[PDB]
Amino acid sequence: TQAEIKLCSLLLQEHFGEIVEKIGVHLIRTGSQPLRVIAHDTGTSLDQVKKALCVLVQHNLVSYQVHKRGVVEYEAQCSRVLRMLRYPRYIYTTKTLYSDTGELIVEELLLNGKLTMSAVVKKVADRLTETMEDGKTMDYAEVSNTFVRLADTHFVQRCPSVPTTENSDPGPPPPAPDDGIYWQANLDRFHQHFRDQAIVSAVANRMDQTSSEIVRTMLRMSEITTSSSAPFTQPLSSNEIFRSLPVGYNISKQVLDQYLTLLADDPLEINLHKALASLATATLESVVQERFGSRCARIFRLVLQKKHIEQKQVEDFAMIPAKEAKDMLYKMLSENFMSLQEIPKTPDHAPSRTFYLYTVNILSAARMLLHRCYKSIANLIERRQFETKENKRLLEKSQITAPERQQLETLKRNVNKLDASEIQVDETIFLLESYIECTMKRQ
Amino acid sequence: QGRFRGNLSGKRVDFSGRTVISPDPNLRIDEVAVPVHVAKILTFPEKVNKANINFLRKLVQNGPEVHPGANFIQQRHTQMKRFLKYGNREKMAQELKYGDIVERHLIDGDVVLFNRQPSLHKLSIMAHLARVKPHRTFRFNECVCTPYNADFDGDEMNLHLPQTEEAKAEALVLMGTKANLVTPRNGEPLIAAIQDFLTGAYLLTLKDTFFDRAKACQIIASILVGKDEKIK
Amino acid sequence: FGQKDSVCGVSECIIMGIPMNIGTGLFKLLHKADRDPNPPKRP
Amino acid sequence: FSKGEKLPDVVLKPPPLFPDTDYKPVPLKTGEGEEYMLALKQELRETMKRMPYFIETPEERQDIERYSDWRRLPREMMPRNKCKKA
Amino acid sequence: RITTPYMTKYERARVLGTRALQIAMCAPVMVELEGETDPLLIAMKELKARKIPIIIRRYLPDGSYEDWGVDELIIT
Amino acid sequence: FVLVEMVDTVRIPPWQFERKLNDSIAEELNKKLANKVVYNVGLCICLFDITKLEDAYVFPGDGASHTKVHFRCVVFHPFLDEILIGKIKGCSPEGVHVSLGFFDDILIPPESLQQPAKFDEAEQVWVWEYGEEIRFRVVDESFVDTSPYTLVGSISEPGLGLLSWW
Amino acid sequence: YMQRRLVKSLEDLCSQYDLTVRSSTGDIIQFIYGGDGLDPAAMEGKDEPLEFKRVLDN
Amino acid sequence: PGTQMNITLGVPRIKEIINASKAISTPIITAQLDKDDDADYARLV
Amino acid sequence: MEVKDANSALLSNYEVFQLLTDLKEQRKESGKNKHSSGQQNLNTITYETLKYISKTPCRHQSPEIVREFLTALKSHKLTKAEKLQLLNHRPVTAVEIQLMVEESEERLTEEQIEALLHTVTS
DNA sequence: TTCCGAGATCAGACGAGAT
DNA sequence: GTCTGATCTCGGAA
Ligand SMILES: [Mg+2]
Repeated sequence: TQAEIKLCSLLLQEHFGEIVEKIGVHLIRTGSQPLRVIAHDTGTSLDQVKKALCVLVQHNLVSYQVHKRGVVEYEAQCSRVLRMLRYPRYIYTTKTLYSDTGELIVEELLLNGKLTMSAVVKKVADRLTETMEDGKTMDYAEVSNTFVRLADTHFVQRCPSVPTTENSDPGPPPPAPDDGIYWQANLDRFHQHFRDQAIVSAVANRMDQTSSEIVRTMLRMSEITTSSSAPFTQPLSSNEIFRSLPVGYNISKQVLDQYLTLLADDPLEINLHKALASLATATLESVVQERFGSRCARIFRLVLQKKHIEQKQVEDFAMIPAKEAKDMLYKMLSENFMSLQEIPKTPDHAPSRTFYLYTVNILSAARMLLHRCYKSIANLIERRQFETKENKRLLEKSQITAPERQQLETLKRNVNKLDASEIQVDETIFLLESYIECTMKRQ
Repeated sequence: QGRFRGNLSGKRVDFSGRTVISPDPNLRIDEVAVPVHVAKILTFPEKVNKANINFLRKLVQNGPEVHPGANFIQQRHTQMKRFLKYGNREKMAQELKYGDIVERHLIDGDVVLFNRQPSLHKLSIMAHLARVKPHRTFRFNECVCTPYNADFDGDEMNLHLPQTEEAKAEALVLMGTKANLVTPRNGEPLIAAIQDFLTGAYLLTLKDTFFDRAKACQIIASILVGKDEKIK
Repeated sequence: FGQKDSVCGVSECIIMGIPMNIGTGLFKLLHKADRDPNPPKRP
Repeated sequence: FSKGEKLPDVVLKPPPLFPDTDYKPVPLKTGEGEEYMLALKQELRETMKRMPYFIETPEERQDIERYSDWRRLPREMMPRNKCKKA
Repeated sequence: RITTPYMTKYERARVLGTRALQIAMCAPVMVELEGETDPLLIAMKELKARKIPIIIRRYLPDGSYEDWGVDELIIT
Repeated sequence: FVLVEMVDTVRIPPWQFERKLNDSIAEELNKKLANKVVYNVGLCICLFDITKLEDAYVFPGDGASHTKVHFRCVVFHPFLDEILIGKIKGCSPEGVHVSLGFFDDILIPPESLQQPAKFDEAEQVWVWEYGEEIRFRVVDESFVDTSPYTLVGSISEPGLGLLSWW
Repeated sequence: YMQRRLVKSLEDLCSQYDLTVRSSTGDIIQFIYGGDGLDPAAMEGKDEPLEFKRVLDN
Repeated sequence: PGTQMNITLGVPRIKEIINASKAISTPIITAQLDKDDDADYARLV
Repeated sequence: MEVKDANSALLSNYEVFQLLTDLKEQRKESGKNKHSSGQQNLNTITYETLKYISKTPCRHQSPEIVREFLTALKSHKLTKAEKLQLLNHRPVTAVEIQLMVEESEERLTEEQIEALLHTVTS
């Protein structure tokens, strides 16, 4: 997963600094490594490594635990570092589900890492009042009201109890009264909630508008009683479905009951195992639609129908000519979508065999496209890394000839086209990574 | 045949010749007789160093046809070796300054080193001082033939000529015949009399022989040539 | 394996064309000319 | 000989292409925050500085940088709305 | 001070090795020589007169060293 | 001007074994580092002292003597706070050329900052009026090797007043 | 062949200056060479450097 | 010198030793006894 | 030829000039034509360099003055770079210290600047 | 119940140099 | 055309 590590080098470089990236990315490359061993292998002085790990434990990227030697081996979790890419999307759904106050709550909780209640409410009392009218001061009591209102739906969970090992020092991590207790954001709750938007958009854009809302109210009343490791949601009765409907609807119980047995019986199938398994194939199909036209996408859906029945029917079952079809198979083979010939049983003969049958394997085509999408955002940021250092002469002139200004508006058209496009490929990551996490046992 | 076992370790070597050997007891154990035609070809780059300036001037007038001579001159700064056959040698003799290289012929007193090609022990390569004799055979003293395991029944053995002055001393000191008289298996001497000399000196030291001052001064005065001519 | 070998012995110093350290290349030689770590000038 | 002409092509053009800047309307909201926090993450306390510049500078001299209403009321509530583990 | 005070045959070879090549590049000769034109024959005249401007740097194999002047050694 | 501590492996050829090393290294090191700008360092001039000279090896090839030499050499490197005194050895319409006296004619002042009577109009007009002083302002050196100048300066002239000469 | 296998393992040993015999990698094979540190070449008959009867009569 | 009942003694013995093979041809273990004065007792051993 | 220490400046113009004056007159004692086919760039830099330093009337400048001026300088609180400018520039008149001199802002006071003219003249 | 012993098959190599 | 250790498959047992 080298392209994954390419992003963690890119994500820390833009956010904090360079040595916090370097000591950071080395720890991703060599793992459970002590404090002196990290400073000797990266060639970094020990005073800067203590600072760089201090920022890294604050934003919860490096976790420390000692087992046997009495010497703490730091360890960085890889998949947390890529969640910085989703950071402005984590802001936005707290604006759709909470006000501007609580949206700023998850913001400075994502920004400054570990926060106590006594600090984060004091900070938003500065930012929200300075943008509101002076003399019309925003009262902080409503912040404490919406602060717990996030926590009752469990969007913010507290930090695990600190080990307080001798090697670890308490004074350095806090940045400089009451002590309180710290927390990060519960971004795992978001990955339910981002999946809640994913299934409700999967039904509404396929079945009907009224079908999706009963999926939403099913999932909105199954939030605390499940977790992300739940194979499917908690089972509900249809009578509390009629109780939990929104007030915008007026549908009679028996007609929605017909839609309830309609929605329960589909090819799609609430089976949370089958939901992410069906949404991932549409993400695959939207990539071949993006890349190889509707004709090759037509045979790409054909192998998702029959598992191992190929090349004696695919020239027939899509009616496209043998010349035009077989270049689409080998292009789906060479780009690892078509997977392979796992049926040949004649012994050691490419020429004489029982005829190789194509078969898509959904996860090998998944893990590649996730590795491809990790590679994709490397080419996005590095371009925005490229176009920045040249144009610095004219950013401060506003703070100017006609080609001088024209380079700026072609820059600002470019960066805003790049930065918007970092997020549109980001929604493909989570839609596929949640499918990856759903088929992974013992993790 | 590959590059490891035959091109990186066992690689072919310039300044090296090969003839048939024939005996010569009239040399010291440390000297090989080198033919003239070979000694005019194998050359030693002797740099000019205030002590061989008149000696190299004297031999560069001879050029590559008379034996104590030379056939290449580099100038002091990587000028191409000047094949000393076409031009004026005396104009190259007078213009010869310090520092530059003369590739003089294999002269007597130079250090060549033998090898008999099935090398089985340390003693198959040995250095030898080189005296330019008049023939095309490599002639050495027959005491040093059991280290080479070399009989004279049509056997050939190679003669390398070390070029740098550091590799000339490493031949003379380490690999000279006066140093390696003794094999490193036992400590026994390998260079000692073979065949006729043993049956010569047995028949001489046998109890029955008696020489008068006729034959006594004749046998004794055989031992007076070549570093031995100046002793009473 | 990422095998970093140093170049020692004789089967590698002959291949690389380094003077081998076995035998005459064990030690090294200095020169005995007139030298000393001298005093500097006052600045 | 059929391909022995030049590098295949400088680039290979795919007749079908990318759709658009997909999800056009709503990522105006996230897209400014992409640039908003990056304006504030770089200008934060949680960053490092190039002290290798200052050890590189032997030209240190004076007169250069190299040389040089929260309206709120008290309360205290500590909630265990969160997990009791780890 | 701990190694052998005898000049080995590998030290006599290289001292004669490089004092020959030094004197074949017009080095100053220390023995007021008597017509020897072979630079190697000058160097053995330098050794027997014990005038060679060379100090042998003897490496103990741990990495420590021990110097030895060629004046300060017992040749054979 | 500034001292620069440098370390070099100086090879004395074996026909100089009569002379003392610390002199005969110094004759080599002047031929190695004179009139040569070192990148990010400045214009070396000559040898100040040899602060530490360590032991003369002699390698298996050359037969020469290679002494690793620690030394100090004086170099030319303005400190971005120096008011120098040079001479105008040239006038270009984009900016004047000043030269320090027989030192280096490679200091090229851009001219935008003196009093609003500034132009060089190709008939060698120095300045439209109201030894020459100079303020060296930036360090700027470009490493030359690029395929199979180099300390140029930018030089200013603020409102000094220049009481003696305008 | 047996000459070749022998010398392709045994070539990189030399008696170092503190009388130890080490490999090329620094590892010690012998602490003194052969117990006494004596040349077999210079060694006298009976594996003894002197053979004292001969030297005393000499 | 390599160039120069049954037990192997030649070069195929020295080649057999240098290889240090696990199984050799003609391996022989000699053994001294406690009572080495009578053929009947060593018969019994 | 790696440079270990990039900087270490206290070489006042007199120091460098003096070193060059001893060097120029000392190199000619051993001046060589053997090395002409090799190196001659050294001669040019030293020769011309002497003249630019000579421009400053370090002719009649003395070694003791360096400490004597320095003893006065330490009281003023000017930085080491500033003092080197003060010795090397050798401001002839008040206007250079008054205006040309570095760190004029604040520290001028029209007090020690007047005193400096007496010290610089000395 | 698994694991280690003993049955098959597989490797790279088999001196210098010379015309 | 064998001589070779390595590395794979079978099988009987605490
Ligand atoms: Mg024969």
